[PDB]
Amino acid sequence: EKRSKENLPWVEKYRPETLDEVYGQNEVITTVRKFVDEGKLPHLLFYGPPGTGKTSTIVALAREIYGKNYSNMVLELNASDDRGIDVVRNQIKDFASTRQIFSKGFKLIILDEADAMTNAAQNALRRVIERYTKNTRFCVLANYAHKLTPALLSRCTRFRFQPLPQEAIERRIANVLVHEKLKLSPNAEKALIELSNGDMRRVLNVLQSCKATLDNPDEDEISDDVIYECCGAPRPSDLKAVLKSILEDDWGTAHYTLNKVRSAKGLALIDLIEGIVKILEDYELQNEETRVHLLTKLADIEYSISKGGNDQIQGSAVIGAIKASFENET
Amino acid sequence: AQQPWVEKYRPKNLDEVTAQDHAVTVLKKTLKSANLPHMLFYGPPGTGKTSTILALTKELYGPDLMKSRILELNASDERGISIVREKVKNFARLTVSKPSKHDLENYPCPPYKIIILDEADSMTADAQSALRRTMETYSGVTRFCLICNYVTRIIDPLASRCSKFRFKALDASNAIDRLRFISEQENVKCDDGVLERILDISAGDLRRGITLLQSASKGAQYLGDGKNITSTQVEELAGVVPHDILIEIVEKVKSGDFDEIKKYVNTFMKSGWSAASVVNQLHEYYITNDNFDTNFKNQISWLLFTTDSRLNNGTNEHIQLLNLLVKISQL
Amino acid sequence: MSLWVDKYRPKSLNALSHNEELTNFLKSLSDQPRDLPHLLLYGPNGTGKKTRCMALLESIFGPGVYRLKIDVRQFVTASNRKLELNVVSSPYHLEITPSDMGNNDRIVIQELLKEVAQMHRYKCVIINEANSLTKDAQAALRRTMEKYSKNIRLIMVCDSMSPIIAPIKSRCLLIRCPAPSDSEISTILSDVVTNERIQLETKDILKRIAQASNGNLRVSLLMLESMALNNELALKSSSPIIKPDWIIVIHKLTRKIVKERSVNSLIECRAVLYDLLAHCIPANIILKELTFSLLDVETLNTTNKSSIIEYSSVFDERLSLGNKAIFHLEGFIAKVMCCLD
Amino acid sequence: TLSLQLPWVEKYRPQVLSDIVGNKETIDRLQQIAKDGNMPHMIISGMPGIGKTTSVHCLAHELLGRSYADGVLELNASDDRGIDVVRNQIKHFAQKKLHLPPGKHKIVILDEADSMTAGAQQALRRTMELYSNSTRFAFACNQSNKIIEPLQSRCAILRYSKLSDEDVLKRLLQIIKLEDVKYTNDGLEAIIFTAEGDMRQAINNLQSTVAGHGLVNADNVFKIVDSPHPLIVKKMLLASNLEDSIQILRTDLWKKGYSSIDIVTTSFRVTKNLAQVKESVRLEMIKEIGLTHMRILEGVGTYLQLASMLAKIHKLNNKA
Amino acid sequence: ASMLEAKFEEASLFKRIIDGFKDCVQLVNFQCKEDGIIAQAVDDSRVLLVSLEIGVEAFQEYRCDHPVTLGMDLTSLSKILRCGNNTDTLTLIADNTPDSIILLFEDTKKDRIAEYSLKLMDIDADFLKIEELQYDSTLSLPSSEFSKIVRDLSQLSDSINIMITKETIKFVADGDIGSGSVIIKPFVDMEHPETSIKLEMDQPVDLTFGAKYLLDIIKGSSLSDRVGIRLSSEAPALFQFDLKSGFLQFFLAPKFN
Amino acid sequence: MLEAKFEEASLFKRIIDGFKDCVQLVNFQCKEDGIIAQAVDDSRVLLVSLEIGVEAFQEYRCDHPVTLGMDLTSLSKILRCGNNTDTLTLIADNTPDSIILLFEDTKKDRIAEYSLKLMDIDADFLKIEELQYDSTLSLPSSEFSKIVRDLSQLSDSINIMITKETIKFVADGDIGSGSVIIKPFVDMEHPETSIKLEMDQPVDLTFGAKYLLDIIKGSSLSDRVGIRLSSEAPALFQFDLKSGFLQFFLAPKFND
DNA sequence: GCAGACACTACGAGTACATA
DNA sequence: TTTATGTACTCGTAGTGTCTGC
Ligand SMILES: Nc1ncnc2c1ncn2[C@@H]1O[C@H](COP(=O)(O)OP(=O)(O)OP(O)(O)=S)[C@@H](O)[C@H]1O
Ligand SMILES: Nc1ncnc2c1ncn2[C@@H]1O[C@H](COP(=O)(O)OP(=O)(O)OP(O)(O)=S)[C@@H](O)[C@H]1O
Ligand SMILES: Nc1ncnc2c1ncn2[C@@H]1O[C@H](COP(=O)(O)OP(=O)(O)OP(O)(O)=S)[C@@H](O)[C@H]1O
Ligand SMILES: Nc1ncnc2c1ncn2[C@@H]1O[C@H](COP(=O)(O)OP(=O)(O)O)[C@@H](O)[C@H]1O
Ligand SMILES: [Mg+2]
Ligand SMILES: [Mg+2]
Ligand SMILES: [Mg+2]
Repeated sequence: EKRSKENLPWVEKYRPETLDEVYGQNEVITTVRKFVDEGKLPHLLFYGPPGTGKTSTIVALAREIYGKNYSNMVLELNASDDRGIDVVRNQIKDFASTRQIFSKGFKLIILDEADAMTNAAQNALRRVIERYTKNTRFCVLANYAHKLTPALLSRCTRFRFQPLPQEAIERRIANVLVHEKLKLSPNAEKALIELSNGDMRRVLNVLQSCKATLDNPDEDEISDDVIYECCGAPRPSDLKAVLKSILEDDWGTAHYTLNKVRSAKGLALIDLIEGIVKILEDYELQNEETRVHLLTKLADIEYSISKGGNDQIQGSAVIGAIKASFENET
Repeated sequence: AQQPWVEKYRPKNLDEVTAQDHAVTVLKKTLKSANLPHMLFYGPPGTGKTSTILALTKELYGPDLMKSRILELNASDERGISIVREKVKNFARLTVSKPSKHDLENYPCPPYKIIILDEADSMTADAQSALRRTMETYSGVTRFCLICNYVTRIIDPLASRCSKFRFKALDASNAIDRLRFISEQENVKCDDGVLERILDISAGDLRRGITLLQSASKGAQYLGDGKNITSTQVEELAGVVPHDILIEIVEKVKSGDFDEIKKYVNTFMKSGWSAASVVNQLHEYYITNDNFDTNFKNQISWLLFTTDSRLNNGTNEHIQLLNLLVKISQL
Repeated sequence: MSLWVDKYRPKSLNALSHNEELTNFLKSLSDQPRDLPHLLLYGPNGTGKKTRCMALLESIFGPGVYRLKIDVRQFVTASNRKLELNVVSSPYHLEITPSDMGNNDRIVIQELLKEVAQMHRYKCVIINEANSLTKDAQAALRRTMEKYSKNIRLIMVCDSMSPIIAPIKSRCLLIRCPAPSDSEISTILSDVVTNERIQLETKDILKRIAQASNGNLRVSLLMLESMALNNELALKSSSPIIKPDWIIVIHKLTRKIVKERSVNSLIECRAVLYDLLAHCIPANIILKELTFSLLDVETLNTTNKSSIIEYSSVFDERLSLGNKAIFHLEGFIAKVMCCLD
Repeated sequence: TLSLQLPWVEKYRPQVLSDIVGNKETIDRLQQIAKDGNMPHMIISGMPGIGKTTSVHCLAHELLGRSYADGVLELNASDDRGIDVVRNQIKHFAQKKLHLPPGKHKIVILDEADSMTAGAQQALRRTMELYSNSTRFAFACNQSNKIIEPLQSRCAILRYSKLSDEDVLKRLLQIIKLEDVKYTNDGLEAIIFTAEGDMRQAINNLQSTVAGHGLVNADNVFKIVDSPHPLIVKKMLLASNLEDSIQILRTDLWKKGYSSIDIVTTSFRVTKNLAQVKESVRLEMIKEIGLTHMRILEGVGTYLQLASMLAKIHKLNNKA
Repeated sequence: ASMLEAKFEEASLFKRIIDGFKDCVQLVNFQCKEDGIIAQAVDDSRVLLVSLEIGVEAFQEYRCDHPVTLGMDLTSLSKILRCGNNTDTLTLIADNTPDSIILLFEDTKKDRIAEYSLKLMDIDADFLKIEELQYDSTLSLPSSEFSKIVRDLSQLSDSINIMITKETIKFVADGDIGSGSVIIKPFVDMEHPETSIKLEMDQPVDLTFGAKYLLDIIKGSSLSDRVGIRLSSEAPALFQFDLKSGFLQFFLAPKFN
Repeated sequence: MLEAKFEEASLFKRIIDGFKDCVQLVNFQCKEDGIIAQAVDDSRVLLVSLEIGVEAFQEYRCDHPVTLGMDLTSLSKILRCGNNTDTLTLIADNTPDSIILLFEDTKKDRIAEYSLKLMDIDADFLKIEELQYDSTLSLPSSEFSKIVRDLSQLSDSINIMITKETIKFVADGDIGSGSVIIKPFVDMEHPETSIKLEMDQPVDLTFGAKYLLDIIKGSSLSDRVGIRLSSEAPALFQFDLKSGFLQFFLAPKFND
């Protein structure tokens, strides 16, 4: 790096350095702290969605076990480096077989993003794990468990990282605002919670971009308007207005309202579709067929949007799908 | 000059990037600071992602350090997991180039370099998985700017690491100032609604509007009469179907008679029109009318959506157009 | 040359009597050749797009565009799967085709264009069959033409530009080439028959030739030459209009489908389709001609025709999304037979 | 840095053939081979965690404890196995002259042999054919279909089945008395249910419960480890109302941090292994689930795709 | 003018230094200060740690007014060091906050000049101050004898065990084709002070090392005629090749029991 | 009709060591005045020529011109039996189906007779146009081979630029850059290592590394190698010999 | 000291597999 | 057999170094 901190993104500037700074996964942190305090650390497997604090947790755990110089005491392998079966046969075998060069403790092997590892490498890793388990522990971080062999899943204790709740995001946001002397309105906080979707990294990126959005970073408070303008997300009022126009008015009014809402602030159609879907899941639909029609048609529309095409045709298709599905109600 | 108006009028600064204000102000404020994050530029084609990143690089470093502190990769060179591993890691794990006294005195050179990965949607997911921890580890010395137009082709972890900046489609209200400025600079005489019609024809694409303006200007000079360009000329250049032919399409469809529709579609397709424009014009005719009830529009919106999604995947325009017109005819 | 279709091909913009507005547009583009952007000519097949491209090159560069030769360039893909491709080069321009392997058309677009982009001041590259690219050569070509533009320019010739991706259509000036009417085809054929020596009684046979070609200069010219050769250079009023052997086989297949709708009929159709695909005939054109031959049968009502065109669209999508061409054609024929019976 | 205690998986690994539980007939056959000593070439197969390699090691130890170091060659996937590094080493070991008791032979244990190269197996064929008088082979693989036909011809096939709840329960109680830890019957049945026949998984979960809470009860067990997602997916696919399946999906998979691709693959596996419903219904469900799988793989991984897949499942189930 | 100017009497010395440990490790930081050029590098398997040190005496003329870290690839440095002769001289030139260093080659002839620049690289490895605690067995033997013993015993097994008991050095390698044992007594030669085996006895040891790491260590045995091996039951082994002004220390981690 | 006898066996093998990788096989054209053999590589980039005079032969007889299309691997396999005292002898007849190689030794009565079949090429595209070169420099063969292989260890291309009294070789790869400068100098003590450069116009040319390796593989032919350069023109790599010279025709890499 | 004579590592070409 | 990347394996060859010998 260069120029120390303050030149880093807030994703990397606020990486936890202690296991007490990892919010959300209270059960996982307490269990691993009990594991390291009692002197029994099994072969861990951290599973969960991105941004939930897996590599941060394992880095803080290794730092707690060893100290500041954990980087030289731990063999960390990731999909960035080559991880063929030659690597498993030489580097992992030598690191597991040999004694510690800097201390008198056990060896820790961190297989970061190990879901991108070949089948034969995992097959060798099974025997490597079983053979040298007396003085070497393996930690496997993965986002998808279907890419791991069943025997590797059997050999490793599974810890699931649940998406970050309300309290954890609020606490981290409060810490960041305290550090940066930044202000933020509570409704903006709820908007950021909604935009998080269990991802702390999205929260940090949006906070950085919104601090850059304000004309003066001091003595101006972040509002929900700033969050929605910087992120480009549709406001709940806009989604409610679009849905009301579609569900209550004729085609001309609905089309005009959707076009006006999209062109007022440059709203994306996929964001509107996601918001409309989230609103419609709370509806008390009378028929079992309205849900089927809505879900299938909107999935087809969002797939076509992902493949790209004409936005006007897709918007009219959204309006028509919603109206036709709700025509089955009565 | 010696270059097309698209390349001639590329935004040299960040002040010249119109429409998109949120991302431009974020980058402008980050210019003074050094908190540039890993960015993910996305949006429709022609919205100005490459121009924005080029300008941001231009006044981050200057004309001198730009070559040394930038690695730009495209689909023009192979980007398998081997190259995306070794070349990207080798560039990132280097130290940043040393600026001169002149560069420090004039430009605010940051202590990091930028690895611009344009057209990142075409990369293999294995290459992106390799890119993940390289992006995370060397953040203090290098920055990554993924430029794509299809977000779903980028895996979830990279979307998590990379700050996302959506580029708005350039509507006729956002991009009217840029085309007005270009017309004033190039001495293009046009009517009141000609620029608005040009922006309406394009679907959030200022580049296509600039090309249409260039073609209209070229025709105007070739005629040599010095007359103002009308909307009909830029409509003929854009390839949109005239309204009388669309009226004939509607009249043929309304009366049924499969054979008549088939023959007229054969003639219309040998006329050489692009089926996507025909479907768009049929949509904007049928949906915006007041002579059709709610059920007809509900069905025709899905019919046009299916036809457009089919036309996007190659296919034969004749068969798709005939099927769409026949399905509309039986509504 | 020996064939009349290549004997009277125009060599200049002023030598074209095919589309007045299109020729005026090309003259406007050639009036200021320095700022000429990347073009993309699209339209129905056989109308004279490449004739327009060569005439525009002659108007921009000069005579010598048609003094062109062929050189072979060696390209190596992954492993040692050696591929031989020959470029039809010339002074003042280059010509390339996706005629290489469809999954290996990216390497030519990468290496050849990076080589010719090394250094009036630019060279023009013509890409025929541009609709046959496989979404990766186009992806490379996006930045290949956006970055290198002051020294290389593109004239991208294609028909039915839907497979062309959105960014390529964004950075290409689209030019539309319509097919002529019956009068223009008849005029060109009359010019041919008066430049050569053909005995003709009533020009209605030329009108019939224009009708048969369906707005196709190449097909009409070859049909005229073939009918003159068969009639010993003396065209008759009731001269039988020729059809390609493929068209006759497709019509026989359509008659078989209409007449008998059993499963032995299906295996006979499979054999016919296997022969047709084995004899260098594209699958999408096969499906289009089969569809429009089925819709020309008068014994079907409107419901069968609508179902036929719907299944034709669905299996055209499938053909565009698949590689085993016989599978989708067999499925389409089975579905049509199930619908009709 | 503090040292770590031995895990319960390896601390309580059986050392004799009587401590291993499960397939009583196979273990009795192994003990009779133990008594006789004329051990034939054997292939041991089954799903992971049911006592495959520990039985081989116990058999070798009891057969020749004094010469385990000398006349046992334990090659495996961690070791480099190829054509030459296998043929040379195994030929040298098989031709090696070592003096055993009259009923004993050298044992070449090819643990994890399903990943071996075919040419290596071809050389192994003649190795076993020539040197069967001195050395004997003992394969152990998860999937026995990878081993070529002639090797399975020149071997004694020993198939291992997943343990019933009774055997895993017996081993769990034995280890509990050995470790002297408090427990509740509900927690033990929860551990057995979570293990699904895998003894190693049961031991790992029991040790995690003991070291994280201290009391093996249902609440602690379900706190540390969740119910398996195949079961929740199976009850999501078999639910009656579409709303029930939608809410099960959302709450128990989406809010639990389960990837959409994992949910789709699990649904495919369950529908393939599902049994109560008719075959054609399963085929239609697999077809539409695979369409959704293609959509997920192309990049469109959202909640809406899973909801649409469930809606299509219900539109198929209610018979239009 | 340039900040760092480290001249070499002969260009062959630094090539020999690099080739001694160019294969075991490929990332290295050269810590240039007034005292000398020192470098610590850790193997990719985190088994073999190399602690290079070149004093100010080994340089013809040396000046480093400010400390600077030099992140280098040993593969690239080795392949760029081949561009020289034995008579040629070397001068490591660096500026402040450098992008690269200039491998400026010279000669007796002023016509022969060759300039090479290899870009520096960013390494965040925190640098460990080794205490070098008391070793149970401290022994010195000629490098040729140690290299021969290691090469002969590497063909037998993958692990070489070194037992130092009752003032007797013993190397054993139990393998598949057979087992071998080389026993050398600590004799002293008054005839030659370089072939004498020296051994200091405090406590007996029993340490097993890998064969490939021992081969990598003995590949750097051309730098000194004698290698001083110090062993300990709780510390990594030390293989010090003393240079004219500094030393080349190899720290090897023994296998677990 | 051809009776060629070398003074010593270790001459023609030493010549063809350079020929090994520059071109797979050549079409010999043996005349009474001398022996020549020219061929073109696969990519038509590097061309090589050979010229051996009669003075290098103890007894050279050539009644009629003889065309020999022969490979090099089998020929070198034959020549591997060349003792330090054994003498080469090339024997051919009318319409040679196979060249006759015979060996004679003085200290021993043993005789070695070998024959090699003659292949076909059917491509004798020959043309010589350029004779005048703007720049001309002479370097030792060992020094030139060392410098070019050292630069090839750093980059896949080598840049050779000439200025007044500064023979400069520039190499720039991906790991870094390398600049080498050697100046002309004449010394009486060691004329073999003397370096001279006479120049008319500056020359800037970039060449490929593999072709330079092919050129330098014949480093044992001459103690000093005279490479002369031309601006915006292909350069010639000439190797001296007692009774002739060998030259390498290499085109530039699109100089501009 | 120099030329082989050797065994060694490294590079290149080719084949085969890819869900249980 | 086609299939289009990436991995792993196997083999063969070319350099690359070191040990014997005169
Ligand atoms: N529980 C948490 N408490 C505090 N910060 C968190 C937490 N989880 C994530 N973060 C933040 O998220 C940033 C990046 O997440 P990481 O934990 O480093 O990566 P990850 O969570 O393992 O996601 P993947 O699977 O690697 S893409 C960290 O630098 C933290 O700032
Ligand atoms: N926001 C903008 N302001 C001004 N000109 C713009 C803007 N966006 C696009 N342009 C024009 O569009 C051309 C450059 O387009 P690009 O910046 O390459 O678009 P893009 O983001 O690269 O879209 P792609 O690369 O095809 S996905 C120039 O003619 C610019 O003048
Ligand atoms: N039948 C059994 N009786 C007792 N312990 C068992 C039994 N099966 C498995 N275990 C325990 O499971 C752990 C390891 O079992 P292994 O036999 O090594 O698994 P495995 O049968 O080899 O399956 P794979 O395919 O190798 S992963 C040890 O702690 C054993 O004690
Ligand atoms: N103005 C014209 N006069 C005479 N013939 C023409 C004219 N325009 C086109 N043609 C005919 O068209 C043929 C070429 O068409 P072609 O380039 O194959 O069309 P496409 O490129 O659309 O397939 C030529 O043989 C030529 O005879
Ligand atoms: Mg992580
Ligand atoms: Mg771009
Ligand atoms: Mg096992």
